[PDB]
Amino acid sequence: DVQLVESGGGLVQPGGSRKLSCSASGFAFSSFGMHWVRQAPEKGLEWVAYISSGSGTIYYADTVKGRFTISRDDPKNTLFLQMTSLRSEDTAMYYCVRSIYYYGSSPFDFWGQGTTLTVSSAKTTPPSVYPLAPGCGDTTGSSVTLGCLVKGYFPESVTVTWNSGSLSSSVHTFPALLQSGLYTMSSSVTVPSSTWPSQTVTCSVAHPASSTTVDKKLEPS
Amino acid sequence: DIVMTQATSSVPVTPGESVSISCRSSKSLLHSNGNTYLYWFLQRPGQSPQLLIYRMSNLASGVPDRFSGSGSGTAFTLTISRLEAEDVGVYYCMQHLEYPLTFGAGTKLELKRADAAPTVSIFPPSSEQLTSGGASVVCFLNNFYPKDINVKWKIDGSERQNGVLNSWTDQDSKDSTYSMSSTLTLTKDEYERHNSYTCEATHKTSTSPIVKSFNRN
Repeated sequence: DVQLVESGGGLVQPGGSRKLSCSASGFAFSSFGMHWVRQAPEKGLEWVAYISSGSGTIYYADTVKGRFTISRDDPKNTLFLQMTSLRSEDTAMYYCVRSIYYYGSSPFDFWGQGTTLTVSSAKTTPPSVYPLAPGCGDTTGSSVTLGCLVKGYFPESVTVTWNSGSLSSSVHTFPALLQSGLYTMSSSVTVPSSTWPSQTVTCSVAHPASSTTVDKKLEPS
Repeated sequence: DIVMTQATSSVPVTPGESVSISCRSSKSLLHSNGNTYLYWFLQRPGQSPQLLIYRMSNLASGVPDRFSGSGSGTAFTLTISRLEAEDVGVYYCMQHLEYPLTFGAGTKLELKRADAAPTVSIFPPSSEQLTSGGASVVCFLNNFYPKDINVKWKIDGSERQNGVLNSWTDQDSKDSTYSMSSTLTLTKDEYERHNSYTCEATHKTSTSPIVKSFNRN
């Protein structure tokens, strides 16, 4: 099958350099022109650069020209985006896109999975995890909603699971927002009130960037 | 550069109905050679963009015939005859007439369903957080439709606007509802100076808001 696999993303300082790679397989890579297209967090698609089949033509977007260099290793089936003098605005997921140009061809017909580049001097920070349990005087309905507040972490890469994944149908993951320069998210789970606190409900918060995992067992008030 | 303009959101429509997403360009994409260099992509939630239409009207390989592309020099339409649940996502137009290649901002397509009131739950700050000097009061507004909702916070009955952060989920892939969290963040001193904390959810499903409260005793 056709495959484009991007790599090289990560957390980089403003002003730093980073080379993105796109490994191609399953098609005649040398016959295709290649594009880089990026997508800033919660924004749209933005074209970055183009290198033709044979490397005879190269175009750059005005936002990256003079700082980014596109190149290709056709024997190794790899596309490269060398980035220098990185700015906050370069933060995005970067897609590699194949594009062959002939009479009746279909350009832009395959996009990679993307690699994430985060340009920031913010420090990697593990999250504080706070349980969200009903208050003392809460009225008991048939179902009860619990939660976990995940506060003050960086970069934005947290996973919250309930009872090691055994509770998933009634889970809500709320998107992280920036608060005081760090990220905050929450997760809620709803279970029958006859099962909690009778049985244990635990939220597990994984933050791989800080190599941290926090398990919070929900306790009744 | 050429500017591509799309509507931000599309009127939600139920699976099986038709929908048309429009795009327009600041300059005609009809080339002298007879081709119109307009491309349509779909990005499903959490997925990479995939080609739907190339050169305005040609269907990409593997794309169902319920998709079709049309348009003139400066205005283009992507039409879906019968909406399938997997068609939810963001639709981007792109011009390939000139470099730099430019995209529309994207049209987000979501599913329509019957209105549903939010399930509202309030949570006081955990003792753990209070040991850190902060105090977040959390209010979950779960499984409602449509997405438009309003939350008001009251402290001892008086309305509080500053310090509130709201986070909406995207449309739930299973029941097509929305959920949102509202978090009021106070210092510990400020939180312990007051007793009653309230979040009131105003949704189109009712004239009176759904009110959840706790008294710190």
